Formats: sequence, structure tokens, C-alpha cells
Amino acid sequence: LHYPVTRQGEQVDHYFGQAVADPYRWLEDDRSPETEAWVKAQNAVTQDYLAQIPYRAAIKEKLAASWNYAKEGAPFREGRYHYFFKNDGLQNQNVLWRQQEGKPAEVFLDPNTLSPDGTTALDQLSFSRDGRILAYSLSLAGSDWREIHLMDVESKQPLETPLKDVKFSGISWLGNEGFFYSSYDKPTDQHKVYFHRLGTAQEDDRLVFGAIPAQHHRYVGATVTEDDRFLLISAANSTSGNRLYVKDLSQENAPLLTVQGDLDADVSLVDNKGSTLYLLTNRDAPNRRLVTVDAANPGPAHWRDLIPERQQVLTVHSGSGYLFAEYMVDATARVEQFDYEGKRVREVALPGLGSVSGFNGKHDDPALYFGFENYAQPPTLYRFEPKSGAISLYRASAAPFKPEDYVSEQRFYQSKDGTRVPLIISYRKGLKLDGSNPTILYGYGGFDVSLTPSFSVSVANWLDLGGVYAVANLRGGGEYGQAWHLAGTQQNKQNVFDDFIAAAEYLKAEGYTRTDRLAIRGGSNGGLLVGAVMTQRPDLMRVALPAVGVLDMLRYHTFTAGTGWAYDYGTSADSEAMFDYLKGYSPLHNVRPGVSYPSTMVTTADHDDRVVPAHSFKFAATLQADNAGPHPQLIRIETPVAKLIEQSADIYAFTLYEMGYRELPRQP
Repeated sequence: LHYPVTRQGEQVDHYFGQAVADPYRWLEDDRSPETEAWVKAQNAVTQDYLAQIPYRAAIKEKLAASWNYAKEGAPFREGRYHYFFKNDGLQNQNVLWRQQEGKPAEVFLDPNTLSPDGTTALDQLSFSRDGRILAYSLSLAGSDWREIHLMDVESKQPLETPLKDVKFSGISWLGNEGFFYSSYDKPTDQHKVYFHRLGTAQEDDRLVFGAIPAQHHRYVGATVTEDDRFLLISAANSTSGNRLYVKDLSQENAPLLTVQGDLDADVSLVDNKGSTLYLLTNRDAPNRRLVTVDAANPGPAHWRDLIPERQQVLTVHSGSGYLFAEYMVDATARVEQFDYEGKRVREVALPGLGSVSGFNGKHDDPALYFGFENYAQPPTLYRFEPKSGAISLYRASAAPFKPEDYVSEQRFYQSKDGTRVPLIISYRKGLKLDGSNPTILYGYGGFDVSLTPSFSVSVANWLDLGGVYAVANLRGGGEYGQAWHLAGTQQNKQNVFDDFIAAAEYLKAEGYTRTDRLAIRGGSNGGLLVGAVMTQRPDLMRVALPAVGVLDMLRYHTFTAGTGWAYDYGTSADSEAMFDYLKGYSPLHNVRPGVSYPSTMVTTADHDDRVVPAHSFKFAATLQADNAGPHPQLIRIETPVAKLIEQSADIYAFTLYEMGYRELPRQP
């Protein structure tokens, strides 16, 4: 094959007296007719190359037929009915269903119909204590503004005219009298808490907080505890920290007491028991902790740990009279159950290694529900018995994939400097460690972003083709604490790549795959990961799949959106030492002729603001104008799920084809 007309400019740039040429500068713009014409030319070559693959269509068909499936949420009692969300798979918004014990279920609220075009979406949902009245917020178009509608649950008709000009608001009831919500005006950027009493006009809502100078804040929220005894008000000016106040509603005109009076830390209410407040906070605990303090004197100096901080970030849930501490260990879920007195009842016996959701309920819920999934198990709902700790299946996934046919196993491998690193490997059950399995190695590594297991239809399809999917939890991510993040940043970015390299090596040595049966993939920070790893070890793998990646390090910051990845990448505009470090790995700057690179397909949109196409365009030109091997270097430029399906189909087809497959490793 022959690549398009990629002429070489001369735009040389100097950094610390050092001279580095940039033959492909023009491409840095995605409007210039010489560039936009380039795209058209490049896509013609890619599509032309892909039209060559025999089984691409078959792959697309399977992806398309399994891409969408029905879903159901956990049931929850409100008044005399059990409510639950469902989605037939093609509905844009989830539909809320209802069922009275002894009768068939019925649609209760379908948000899709509110808008003849579906632009009116359901936001917050909140029932009165007796479950007879429903308050819910709707967002129109795509506005931050909201309206709170009130509905009589039985008649399913408007109870009062909707509350207007509501924003960044929760909806919290005080018994069956009314509820607290937040707004910016008179139901300035001074957010205020109001109380709307049922049977009254919005204009008469009582201003609860935010009016006097001392209470001015950009964001305020209000929550009434489940027993209706305490009102908690949070106030903040940014995503960093918040003030918190409490008011004992069991007393007449009780004043507000300060739980936390500064913005030096996040603190939020979990629940109360009697006069004891249970709070989650990161004050003096980066990984957070759950503390208690009496409402009558709630200041920080009086908080006492109930669940002390740990090495893993804490998240707390409450239901059925218990507290559930959820953590991420080696990127997978762990849940421990505690009573309200601090006693550790047990560790919840989760279905396996993966991701969970749930464990949220009322004080008197007889049982709790939680969700579980991983690379080999689609989202499943389970019933958890608080006392016995017994778990039972509530609703299996409707996804067209039999869980029993797939396996996911965790492995740990040592990198260059000896650092231990997690790695989850998934494949159809029955695989042989003969080193012949076609494999895709995925990684990210960076921005404290950790890769937790999640079910992907695309991935499941890959497994059905007989492929192996491997995800590595590289440094730079947030799987092992703050230290794990920096261990792969600045002039330590190379550590991330070494972790990736050892991952590949490990997969072979263990008999999973082998060099010719291995491909690596990643997007953005991940797109860089594949870019580098491929330039430093273009022998380690057979196929490279860099998507929406940042490939020009020596000057990425010179791009609008690219001016937010400072803390991690650093720039060639800090020191010649940093500059040197960047050049040393910068994918774009590490591609040289005479070198045989693995088959490569770079993917990007025609125009994108988050990660500019230049990184992919220029990088493409380079590889084409450098590779001295028989493997093609291509670029696919995007111009709905249909597009995601087509994209996944092109990637799997290209991969298998480049591994020398005439037919699919396994007929799905």
C-alpha cells in the first residue's frame, strides 16, 4: 500500500539551545484546506485497507445485535407500592415503574414522554415521608435550571404548580409538610436554601440560609435526616471543602450550630442516631474517615473516629440499621458492615472481584440491594440480608452473554524496579495457556484515575472471538493512593511505561499469548501510553491501537484544553532537564527509520477540543515517514452507538487481520 501526500515542512523549534525539527506543523490546524483534504485522503486509505478484511462485517453484526439490552434497578418501597427503574434498552431515559403487592407492575413515570423530542429529563426524585407525594426536578434542553414538580402519587396528577428557577439543588423532605431545596434568587451568585411548605405559593417559601453577608456562598445544600430530627446545611464556594451546619428540628426555633466553620475540608452527613451525628470527612484524613459527634456540640475538635482512616479511600453507605464501608483494593471492591456503635459485624461476601454499587436503604428496610459487575460478568442485582449476611440473586443481566462462559482472574507482576502491579485478565472459559491466544493489553496510568472492572459489551465480543482482554493498573493512577499517582508523573512518567512493558512480558511468560498474538491499546493519557511503549519496544507487541492520544509532549501545553494536564506531564517550558525528560519518551519524538513498527491504527475525531487531532495527525505522518517494516501505520478520523459499533468493529477486525487470521479465531 501507499500512504497519501504528507509533505514535510521545516518549522524547527528551539528549546534550551537544543534544535528539534517539526516537519509536520501545518497539520496542527484542522480547518486549513490542505489539512482537511489530508483527512479525507487518509480516511480513504484506511477504509480501503479495512474493506480488505473478510470478517469485519461479521464482527460488526455481532456487536450491533448485542450492544443494547434491557435493564432494571433495585426495588424500593414508598407508601403502599414498590418502585423500580427499568429501561428496555432503546429508551433514552429510564422509566420509573411501580407495583403494589398482589397486583401487576405498571409504568408510574415515563420521562421520555414529557418531551415530544425527549429534551426534558428527570433529575432529582424525592417522596414525602408517607410516600403519598412525589417531588421531582426536571431539566429542560440541557440547562442547569430546574423546576420542581409535585405529584399526588395515587392520582398521578399535579398537586401544585411547579417550583421554578431552581438550580444545583437537592430535594429533602421534612415529614409530609414540605421540603428544602436550593436556589439563586427569590423563590447574585449567592446560593440560598428555601423551605417550600405544601399548600403554599413558592413566593412565600421561607429563606433558611444564604441571605446575610456571613452566609453568602456559591453553593448550599440541605438535608433532613431520615428520622426528621436534624436539618444539615452545607455551604461551599468550590469543589474544595465545605462548611456544615446543623439544626435540631426536635426543638423550637433552635439556632444553627457549626459542625465545620471553614472550607479546609469536605465533611458530609451520613445519618444520625439519637443526637449523635455520623459524618464522612477528609479533615486530617486524605483517604477519608467516618466520625461521630453530638449535635449539641458538633465542632471538629469533638469529632471521634467510628471508622478510622485507612490506606484505601473510604465511602460509606447506610441501610437497615447498618453502616457499610466500601473500599477499592487492588482496584476491586471490598465492603465491610458495621453497626451504629462501631462494631465490625463482618466483611460482605461479594460475588467475586469487581465493582459494586448499592447498600443504600432506609432504617427499616428488611433487606438491602447491591449491584456487581466486572469484565466477565454483566451488571447483576443481589439481595443482601443485613443480619445473616446472606446474599441471593435478585435479577440476572439481560445482556446476551452467559456469565458461566467467561472468566476473569487477577494476577500481580513485578515491573522494572521491582514494584508490584495488579493485572486483571479475562477470557472465555476453557482457554489454554499455550501462548497462542490473541490478546489485547489495555492501560491508562495517570491523573489518579484508577481502572476498576466494568462490564463492556465490546470487550465481551472480543472474548467471544476467542480473544483475551488484559487490563493493567499502572502507576500514575489512583489504585494505591496519592503516592501511586506521583510515582508515574513528572520525570517519573517512564515508570508508567515500564509497568506496561512488564505487563506484556508477563502475559507471554505465563502462556496467555505471545508476541505475534499481542496488541496494546489506550486512549488519551492511554493514547500516550501506547505511543511511547510502542516507540521504545516496537518488538514487544504485534499491534498498536492509540486513540485520542497526546503524542506531542514537547509542546502539547500550547493547546487550550491541553493546559490542564500540568501536574502530571510537566512541560518542556520548565527546565532543560524537564525538556530532556520529555523528548526522551515523547512518542512523536522517538520514531526513527530503519525500525520495523507493529501494525498501527491511530484513531481520532476530525475536530476535538479536549485532545486536539494534531497529536494523531502529526504522529501518523511520522510513522508513515519512518517505518521500515511491512506493517501498516494507519489513522481513522471520525466525522451515536452506530459510530461506536463501527469503531469497535474496525479495531477488532484490523487487529485479527494483522495477526494473520483468515477466519475468526472462534466463530461467535
